[PDB]
Amino acid sequence: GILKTKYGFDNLYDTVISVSTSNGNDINELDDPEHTDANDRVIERLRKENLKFDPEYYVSEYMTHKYGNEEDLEINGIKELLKFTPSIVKQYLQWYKDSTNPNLVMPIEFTDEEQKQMQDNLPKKSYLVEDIKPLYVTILSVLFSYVFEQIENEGTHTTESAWTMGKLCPQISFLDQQLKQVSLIKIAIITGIRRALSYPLHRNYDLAMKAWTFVYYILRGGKRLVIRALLDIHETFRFHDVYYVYDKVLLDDLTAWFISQGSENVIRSLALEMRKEQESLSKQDIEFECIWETLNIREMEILAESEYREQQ
Repeated sequence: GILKTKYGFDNLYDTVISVSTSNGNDINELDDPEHTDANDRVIERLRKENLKFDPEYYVSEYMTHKYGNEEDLEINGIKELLKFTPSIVKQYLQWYKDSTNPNLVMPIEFTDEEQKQMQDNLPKKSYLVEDIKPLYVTILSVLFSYVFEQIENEGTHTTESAWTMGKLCPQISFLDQQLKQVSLIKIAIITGIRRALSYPLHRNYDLAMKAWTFVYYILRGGKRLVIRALLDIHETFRFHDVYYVYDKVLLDDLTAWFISQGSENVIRSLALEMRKEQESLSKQDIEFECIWETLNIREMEILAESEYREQQ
């Protein structure tokens, strides 16, 4: 509250987020984006996630998925979403199936449009960044936000796409690259799940886990495939007349830095590490404070199933 703390890529930016909230930036979730230190952003985010989470919404989604009739499933959409494969994932999995050496990174020839985007829309500066770990974690988190949007919209962007991506990415909504109060990869995965169960239209653990599995595939595809995703994200924010501030303060530099300095070996290790962390998780790791008691989401489901069986 008293002093300024910078934010965004390499904590270089200020002013612009505060200005944007007077001009319709509803992605920002910090009460005081210019005067909240990194640890306080985590504390505020965790508090706000517990408040945002709606257990009744969550268990209604769960009950529809598991017990809904054909029409309720169709109206809700969950079954169709869980069958959808975004183009970027599909192109990787096709190449992986057909390759004589599937261990390698996926060859990617950038389209004319992607080339023009890189030439016309990204900063032309050199980068010297001391602390790259938070950047790779940002890539992990923002890929999840992107994949989730791609699934929920069945591959067609809408005017709400930037909001969905911004809300599922703590580095955007809360300018929070720290994530942990005080592994970081595990915390990033859990954070993505908690936010996917609290903010979007479809709030479903299987859907969130599907998105993380697809992030794993994108990372396994390698640097150029990750660039393809980052360019799509950048374009989504760039031509939204409120939300472009997130390109200014984070995604412009994240994308340009990654193109110039991103490591294939780091990306492959990140793919394998995040998959190991993801596979270690269960619903018992996903907890919320509810009206106060701490409950995991499986406990919530069981309690709801019991009430439904009694009503039947």
